[PDB]
Amino acid sequence: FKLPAEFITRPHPSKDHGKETCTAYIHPNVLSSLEINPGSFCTVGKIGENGILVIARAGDEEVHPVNVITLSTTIRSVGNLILGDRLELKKAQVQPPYATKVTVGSLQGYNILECMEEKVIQKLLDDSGVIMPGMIFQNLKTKAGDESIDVVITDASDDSLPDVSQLDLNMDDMYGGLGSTHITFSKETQANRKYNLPEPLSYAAVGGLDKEIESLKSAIEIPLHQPTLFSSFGVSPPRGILLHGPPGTGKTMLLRVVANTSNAHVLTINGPSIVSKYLGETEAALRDIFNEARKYQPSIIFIDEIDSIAPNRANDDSGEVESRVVATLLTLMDGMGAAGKVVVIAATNRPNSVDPALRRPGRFDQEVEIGIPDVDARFDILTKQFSRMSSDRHVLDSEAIKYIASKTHGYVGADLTALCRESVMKTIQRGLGTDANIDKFSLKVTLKDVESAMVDIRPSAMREIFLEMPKVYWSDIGGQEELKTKMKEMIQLPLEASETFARLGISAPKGVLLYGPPGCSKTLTAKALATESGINFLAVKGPEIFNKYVGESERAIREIFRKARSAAPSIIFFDEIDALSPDRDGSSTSAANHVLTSLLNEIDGVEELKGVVIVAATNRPDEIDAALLRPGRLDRHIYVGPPDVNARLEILKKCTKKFNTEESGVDLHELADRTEGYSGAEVVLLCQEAGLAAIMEDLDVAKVELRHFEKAFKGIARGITPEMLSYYEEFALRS
Amino acid sequence: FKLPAEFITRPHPSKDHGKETCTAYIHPNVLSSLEINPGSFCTVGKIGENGILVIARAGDEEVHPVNVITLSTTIRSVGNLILGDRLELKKAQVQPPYATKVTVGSLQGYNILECMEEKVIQKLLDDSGVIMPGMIFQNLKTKAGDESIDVVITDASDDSLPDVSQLDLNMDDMYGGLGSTHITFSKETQANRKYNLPEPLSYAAVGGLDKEIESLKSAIEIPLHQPTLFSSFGVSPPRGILLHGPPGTGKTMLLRVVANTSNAHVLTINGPSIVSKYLGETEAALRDIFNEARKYQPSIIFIDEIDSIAPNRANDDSGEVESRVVATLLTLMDGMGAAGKVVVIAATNRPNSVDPALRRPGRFDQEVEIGIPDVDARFDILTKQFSRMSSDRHVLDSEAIKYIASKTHGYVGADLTALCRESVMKTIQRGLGTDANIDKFSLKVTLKDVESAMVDIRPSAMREIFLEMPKVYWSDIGGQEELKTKMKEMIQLPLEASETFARLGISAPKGVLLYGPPGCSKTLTAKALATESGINFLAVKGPEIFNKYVGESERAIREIFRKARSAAPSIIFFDEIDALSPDRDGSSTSAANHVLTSLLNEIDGVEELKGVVIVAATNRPDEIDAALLRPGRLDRHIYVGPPDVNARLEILKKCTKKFNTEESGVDLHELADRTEGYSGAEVVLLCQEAGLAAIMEDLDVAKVELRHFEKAFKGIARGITPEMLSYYEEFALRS
Ligand SMILES: Nc1ncnc2c1ncn2[C@@H]1O[C@H](COP(=O)(O)OP(=O)(O)OP(=O)(O)O)[C@@H](O)[C@H]1O
Ligand SMILES: Nc1ncnc2c1ncn2[C@@H]1O[C@H](COP(=O)(O)OP(=O)(O)OP(=O)(O)O)[C@@H](O)[C@H]1O
Repeated sequence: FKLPAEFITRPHPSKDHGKETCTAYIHPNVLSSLEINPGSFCTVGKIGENGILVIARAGDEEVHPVNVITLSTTIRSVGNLILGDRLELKKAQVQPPYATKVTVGSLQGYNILECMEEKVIQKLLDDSGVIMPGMIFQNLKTKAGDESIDVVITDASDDSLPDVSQLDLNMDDMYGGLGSTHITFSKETQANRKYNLPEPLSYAAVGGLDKEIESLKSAIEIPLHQPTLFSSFGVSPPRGILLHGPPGTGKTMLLRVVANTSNAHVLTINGPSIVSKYLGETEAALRDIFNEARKYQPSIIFIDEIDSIAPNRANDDSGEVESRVVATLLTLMDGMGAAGKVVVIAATNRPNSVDPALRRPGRFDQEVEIGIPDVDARFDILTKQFSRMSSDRHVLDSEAIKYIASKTHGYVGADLTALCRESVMKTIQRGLGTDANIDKFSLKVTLKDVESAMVDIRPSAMREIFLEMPKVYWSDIGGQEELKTKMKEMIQLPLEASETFARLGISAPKGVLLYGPPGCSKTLTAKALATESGINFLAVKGPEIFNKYVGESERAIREIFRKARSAAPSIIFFDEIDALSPDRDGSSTSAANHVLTSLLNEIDGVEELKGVVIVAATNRPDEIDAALLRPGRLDRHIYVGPPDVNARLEILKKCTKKFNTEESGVDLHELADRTEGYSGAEVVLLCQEAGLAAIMEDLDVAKVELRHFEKAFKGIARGITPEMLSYYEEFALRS
Repeated sequence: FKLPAEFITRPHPSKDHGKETCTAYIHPNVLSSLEINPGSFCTVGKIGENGILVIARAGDEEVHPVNVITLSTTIRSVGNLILGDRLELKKAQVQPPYATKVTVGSLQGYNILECMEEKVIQKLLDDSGVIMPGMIFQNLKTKAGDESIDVVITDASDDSLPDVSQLDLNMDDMYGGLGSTHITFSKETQANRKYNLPEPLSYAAVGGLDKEIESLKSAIEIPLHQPTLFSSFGVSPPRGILLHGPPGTGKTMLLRVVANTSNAHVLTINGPSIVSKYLGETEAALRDIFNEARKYQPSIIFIDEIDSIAPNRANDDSGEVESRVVATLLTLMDGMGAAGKVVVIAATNRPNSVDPALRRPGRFDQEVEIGIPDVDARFDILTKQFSRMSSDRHVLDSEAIKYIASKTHGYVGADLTALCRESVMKTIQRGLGTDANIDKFSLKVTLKDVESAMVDIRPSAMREIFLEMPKVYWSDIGGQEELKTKMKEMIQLPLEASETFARLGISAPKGVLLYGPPGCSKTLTAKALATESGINFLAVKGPEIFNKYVGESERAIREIFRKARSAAPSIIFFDEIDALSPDRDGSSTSAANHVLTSLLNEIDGVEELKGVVIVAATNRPDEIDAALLRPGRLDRHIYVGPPDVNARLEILKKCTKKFNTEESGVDLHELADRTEGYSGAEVVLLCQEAGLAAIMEDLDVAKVELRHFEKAFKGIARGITPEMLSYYEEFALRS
């Protein structure tokens, strides 16, 4: 009459040996209600995934409640069963025919154990069950050496009639005390891909964000193992961790890894699936799920799509479910206990849509930022996935990996998986079309397939609120020695002299203004400084912050400034400030005025900042208002205009690297002498049509002639009159 | 007590012989629930299709699940029973009266078997059941000569008293070992239209989109037939395929043909019919159907009208049916398994209504897009439609079909079927009203009826995003030789110099500007490019993109840009920019500014487009954005002014082909010299008005008179002024 509906997996206590494979502690009332012999096989429905983990069953001692059961540590580890997943119970399966090979695998080991074997097979098949997808057994004590070792029995040659039963449990039959079928020791293979078991994600599988990953691991590890120190402190641990960022970064992988690696209680929710039309039933279900959550002392609660389940009160009062469930959740979330052990983490797509009451300092004062992967993160992801499918399928040098990673600038791990999948699919289809069903191993993976995948992938993440501009070394950029010394000085002052600035009292001017021709000295200088400094740098455009909605630009500027503070002491930079700055001559809407006032308050409004230094670049000198041109802010000015000879030589030799200089015969000096009146963008375009004039003559060319350079020099006018030079000079002298 | 409602169909396994006609695996409880003899006939409700498929029934072995049923591949083929349709149970009907003919048809072959017949009557009539619409049996082994044949028993002359049953099942009676009347083998007729049984759609039913249907078949067959290679790769092969295009292109028949071309299980939905007033009922049904589809390895999932089921999250937050179903379906789609053998098919008319999060590259990056068929595809579909009922019903020359296809430019396959139906009904009514119920075989189908139906169809809205201009070749366009050289160089550079650009790093300027009079050389050039280059051509009109709705134009621009990018690297042309460029004057709305900044960011902003080429045509270059024309981008400029003497002479020669030049006596050069200030548009206009004046004198004429030409010329002003030419020249000087 009990009619059980859901079951929860539980750890096996007391260790020892016991059954260890077929514990199955279910109350006898459930067994009687299912008209199934207790001394027979059991089932693990776990919602779908046919095979149902046919394992033998036993009985409890009236000490395990019907709501929670156990299904053996090794079985749940092999099946990737998280501790506390939803479970059902159905009719058992018929007996298997026989077992064929049962071959050891020796996972995470180099094998060659010789005397350390001491008849492993006796312990392997001395226990009932032993399912073929694997079995993890601790080493316990094995002569001198201690240590630990794992075994894998995936490889076999047993065929079962029902194709749906992918688990196809195998029986055990050995003769011994304390002849098999053609021995058991045969090579040290890992889990086979013929059955394609679900690979359990490990620590090495995730990475690329070690700075945040280690912090999250510590923040979830120190309360779950050492609560006595926090209780003695009296401040109580924070019970909530908030995760947010661009979609596709894979925030669920971290929680999945820390759930499958840890042996504590793990439960997950589908979001609004529990929520129904009724209110009392949903409230009762919530109380029941939290009751089952905290009834076990070690537990971790995972919530998905908090923004959807907790809509903002002010944003939209749509109806149905609203902020009263949010309030009751907050009330029950403020009072678990003084010490406590249950820790709940939160992952959301966007933070603004989430109710600000949720992320109060008393509950979520720690913030985890998961941004778009950087170049190093892309290196790590490519390397880890290459190591994941090994070099057997294909081999590729590190040069191609670094080139394809340098091509990627705003790509994400989801995008990288899309590229690899499309490359594999294109390789398969090309092989089928051309080679007429040739062996797939020989075809492998080549660079042109990856290039084609890059061409036709068309990712849906072209618009990003945060831009990670690719980094370039100092060789590409050609600058001036005084300019380089100044840039290095103003990037080394706030990061090294901050310790002595306390006793000095000067701190930093924190004001940098950049003005010059639009040809160059606007983005490459920032790229070089970011590359050399090694600090996190973000790029934001002028028109990008502007939006049709009134107040949207204010939220964007406030949130990017908040990210600037949250991303450690670094350097912030604006691509073009000549849009919001004009307010009187350029008229414009009041949104520009509000943004200007907000940024003025943020930089010099009854506050002070020692970590971040604002850098502004403008196209015109006179477009800035008099409010910005005030002593104490942006006092320093850099000419960064018509650079001297050595910068031109550097940029010309960088652009001429592809071409041959010795064969041309030019000394690379007269070109710079005649080009001294040009700018970077027009120099780049000029060398472009010079190459074009070289190429269309007789198609492919590896040599460029002087006549082509002479023709291209007069093709484009200088486009520069000394009016702007005089204006820049008169703007410089008045400062 | 269980009260079953709906059943499912499954193939009979183990092959062999068994029964092959009346398996009907039914559990004993259902047998007792029908209060009828188990050794008697049963029925298949199949939600309609009166007759209810009266077939004999038997029992299962308690292993076969009660929910599903098996009713033999012959009956599935005869009744078009898709693998997974709803099924209903009902009491048996009246006993079969008698059998009359049972004659073999032997379709898809030339018949004339004789030698290897070996008494087919024995095999056909030794099986219990045998329903008269037809028996489909595999060849198995027939002496030496392997291969396979198909037999159809659609022809018969038996009538049953109840007209509700359209199947009128019969019995078998024969004498032999290892009596009917008038033998069995007779004639070679195809499927009879008297009963008009539904026919199974095949690959030959759809044509003209071979490159699309083959790609779809591959994308549904390699991931399903051989998942072992993908499992070995371990790249999580995609499970879903998206079908998109304009309404009426005929995607539903593609889904039906791919569903019935394979014996695997298929799920079919009826749109929002699954939605119920209970919030939990919908999600419960979704998880139930997902689980039942997953626990059978061979399965295909069909999604119809995802736009209605899944609306935009950020656009329509109506309530109840919201993104919660999207979240739960994504959760189900995430981790059902590793290898799998199930694929999902999703089709919708409007990709815009699809939620942006649902359009992601992580595991749904692959796209299958079908557009408006061209003249070749239309001709192929028309000739296939004619061949469907062959020359017996109607006769038409291939030139008539080609002319009809040429006339059809923007039509769709649904419109083509409407044209065919209109022609048929117009012919029927005309023959009836003309000859007082004469036989329909005399009139047949003529080109006049097709033309009348084409005139009377009156298409509602022939507006699309992929405009298909009429094909125009080289001789139809007259222009200067310099422009021809420039266009040849511009089309030759990308395709035959991409490798050189990659080696040199120059890439391409990807900027083409066309400024000139709006008469000619603006759309005629695009029409010429549409055919002479051989590359896919796209034309977007300025007034067309503008609309009353705010933001719809932006969405259309985004959609067309991503479609052009994803389709293939090709030259894209935009017709007229005068409706959006003048934003600095007249107080233009913010939408135009957003469009301009979006195109500026997507053309040359933190990314490059090495495949496609940006081509823009303008009338007034002074109204373009100041921040749009900069050195290094869109640098190429074409004068493309008024046509010269040669171009005007070519236009006159092309337009004069209708009349006779010898009779008129004009040299086709003096008129061009006199008409020097007229661009191509008003040149063809004056030619048309001269022809009008020529034909108003004595109706049809064979030549144009000089007096008529001079009267037409003197009645229309030149419309040109030296000031605009001087302005164009001085603007070209600065470029
Ligand atoms: N670090 C990574 N390594 C490998 N693949 C990754 C990584 N991060 C993301 N992916 C790929 O992106 C896909 C989607 O990522 P995932 O579902 O974990 O992200 P999410 O942001 O939590 O999800 P959602 O898009 O539903 O919000 C994964 O299935 C995987 O293919
Ligand atoms: N290519 C074609 N060849 C022949 N008949 C066609 C073709 N395209 C459409 N038709 C006709 O038009 C009808 C409409 O097509 P159907 O009902 O299959 O919808 P669909 O076009 O796939 O759907 P939707 O309107 O959602 O795009 C077909 O039943 C058929 O009679």
